Amino acid sequence: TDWIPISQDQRLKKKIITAGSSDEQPPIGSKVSVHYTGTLTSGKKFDSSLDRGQPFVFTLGKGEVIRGWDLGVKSMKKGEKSYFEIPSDYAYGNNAIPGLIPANSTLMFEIELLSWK
Repeated sequence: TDWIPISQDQRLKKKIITAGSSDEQPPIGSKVSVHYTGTLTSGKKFDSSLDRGQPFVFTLGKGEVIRGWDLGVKSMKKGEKSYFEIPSDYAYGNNAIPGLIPANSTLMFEIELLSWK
């Protein structure tokens, strides 16, 4: 698709790669399971759960992941695979994550919402 804005300022946005298996979206408090691939805006991959083969699990809306993931995954339907542009103020801000993410990074993510409970 073309870019779909998620945040009010439209700077957090996604393109749907694969439409979901249903129209269901996860409520806050859901323990969601996702597969993801993270890249810098150069296209350089820094992390992927597919390399490990284990989905990543977090509780939606708790603020225990970056804001762009809480907002972005809330926008997803069950089974959806989408591509997100996540500005630094929706990610790690001015922080570096040593060995992973340079300071002040826009992050790109492919995220597949596998399931939740």
